[PDB]
Amino acid sequence: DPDQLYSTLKSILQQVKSHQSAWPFMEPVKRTEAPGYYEVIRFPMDLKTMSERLKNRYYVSKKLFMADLQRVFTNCKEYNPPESEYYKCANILEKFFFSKIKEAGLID
Ligand SMILES: CC(=O)NCCCC[C@H](N)C(=O)O
Repeated sequence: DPDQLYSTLKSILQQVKSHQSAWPFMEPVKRTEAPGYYEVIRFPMDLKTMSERLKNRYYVSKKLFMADLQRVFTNCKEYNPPESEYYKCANILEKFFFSKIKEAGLID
């Protein structure tokens, strides 16, 4: 059961990371790219951090994994204009994400 979740989550995270719209979210947002970001966004999240958390056995439920990935998207949509490339990527990758969640049969 626990390594069952672990495997599923690792597979899903890896596919999200490989996706072509994942590039904005691969590492923590850099100050040099976004100077006042950490002044606007209280709970930053990215896919590198999510990989470490996964390896650190933090994702003991569906809901913890979903909340971190959802945070990636909602940060991006709070910070960035609606027609920005960053916003478009967020919605594209979110659709991909949900398709892989259904495909896995992942429930709480
Ligand atoms: C994933 C994410 O939201 N990245 C931030 C992109 C920053 C865009 C631009 N340079 C800015 O400072 O608003």
